[PDB]
Amino acid sequence: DVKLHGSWVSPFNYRVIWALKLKGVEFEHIVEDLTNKSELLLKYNPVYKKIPVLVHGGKPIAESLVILEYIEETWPENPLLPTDPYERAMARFWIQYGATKTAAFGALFRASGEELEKAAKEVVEVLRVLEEQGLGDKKFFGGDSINLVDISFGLFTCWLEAIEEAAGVKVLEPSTLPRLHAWAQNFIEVPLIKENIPDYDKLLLHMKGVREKMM
Amino acid sequence: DVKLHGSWVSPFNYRVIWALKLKGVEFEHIVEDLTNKSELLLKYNPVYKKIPVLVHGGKPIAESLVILEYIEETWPENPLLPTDPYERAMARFWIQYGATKTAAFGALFRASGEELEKAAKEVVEVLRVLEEQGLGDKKFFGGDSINLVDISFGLFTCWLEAIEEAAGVKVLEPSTLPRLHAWAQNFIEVPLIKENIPDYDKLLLHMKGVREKMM
Ligand SMILES: N[C@@H](CCC(=O)N[C@@H](CS)C(=O)NCC(=O)O)C(=O)O
Ligand SMILES: N[C@@H](CCC(=O)N[C@@H](CS)C(=O)NCC(=O)O)C(=O)O
Repeated sequence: DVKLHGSWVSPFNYRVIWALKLKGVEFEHIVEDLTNKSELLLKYNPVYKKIPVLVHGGKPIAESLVILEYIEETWPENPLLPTDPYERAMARFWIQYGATKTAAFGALFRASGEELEKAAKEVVEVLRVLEEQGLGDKKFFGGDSINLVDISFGLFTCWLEAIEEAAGVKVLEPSTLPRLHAWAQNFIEVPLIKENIPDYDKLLLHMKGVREKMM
Repeated sequence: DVKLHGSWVSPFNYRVIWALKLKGVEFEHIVEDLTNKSELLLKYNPVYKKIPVLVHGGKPIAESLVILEYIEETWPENPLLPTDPYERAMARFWIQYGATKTAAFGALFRASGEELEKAAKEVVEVLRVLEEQGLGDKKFFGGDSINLVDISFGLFTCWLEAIEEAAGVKVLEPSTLPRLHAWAQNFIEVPLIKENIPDYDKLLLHMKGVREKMM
């Protein structure tokens, strides 16, 4: 009844895997080869031709952030958003902030030397705003358990770790971002996340390849 | 009880004016001078330092799309989103598509000659996808009356008209985009929109100035 056109490396696909598993929703995972996109992928997502694409009752939902809100509204038990409208607006605000700033991480795949150091310090500033104004002293962005905001920021854990290793730069460090680094460790230790993340060696090999092709 | 830090020209501010007026919410409009931002603006929106900023019960909400969803959740009567989760996901999908593609309109303020013609045809393609896959044969994106999707696309009416006149290019024409052009006329004729839009001559003079400074 639920299908997910995905991948074993895309952080955007993993957001959807986490939300479905948090809801206890049974689904078929269909791994797409992005060099040979399926007929169903192109039919279901003609606008972007990207994964993830959730298909529920034969009807498709593309874009990870749109899919997450659909899952939250369709399976409302064990909520991943707060009930208060102001708190919900803050969650949407931070999710949107991450989506706009995710482009600044692309410079870690292209820049070198004194330019890559500049890109890394700009990423640290992006993360510091998120840490200071978004996370604060909470264990998770969701408070005492993960919510859609933690899910939207999960790419700053093993995916960012792999990018740091592939590029030879440090971004999310305990000395510079103490609370955000503790959060990244706590997020990765949540059993649902621990049991549903790509193998680090494979992810690192993928990131090295992306940096290789993007110079 | 409700304050809006805004402007008399920003299309993003006008999205919020429309949603508040559709809800019958009383508000104070505080027009910001963006060359001399108020103490309250900088305190309420430290992340972007932009307008609009809604302040409700002394608590601020920045980013027009975040504000629109907050207004819809806070004042749920006379809904601006559908009830069905799949239809709500489609509305969010199209709003997101507009937000990502709004950057392609920036080239109409910078490019000239055979390059500006290229930017205009790329904008027509963006609008054609919206017309064919989003609007379809409905009178409005909201069906028989305007919703958050029409509000999010309202900048493609008099704001885009002013940009076309300032740049000397044509984008939203009846021959090329028949349904979207009829929608733009119908949107502007809705009494709530008609009574709450900037004066066209002032808006055109503003767009000419933006094109002048952005070459
Ligand atoms: N904004 C999209 C981004 C998804 C995305 O970039 N997907 C990539 C995989 S990580 C993709 O499908 N790329 C298509 C390709 O490489 O042709 C979302 O959040 O779902
Ligand atoms: N993404 C924001 C965009 C708002 C925006 O760009 N605001 C402009 C006015 S149209 C602004 O405040 N600019 C600040 C400046 O010029 O310093 C939204 O949707 O609210």
